[PDB]
Amino acid sequence: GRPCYTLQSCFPD
Repeated sequence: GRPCYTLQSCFPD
């Protein structure tokens, strides 16, 4: 649902 941006390239949720 919400944007997930991290160092390991988080997935969307």
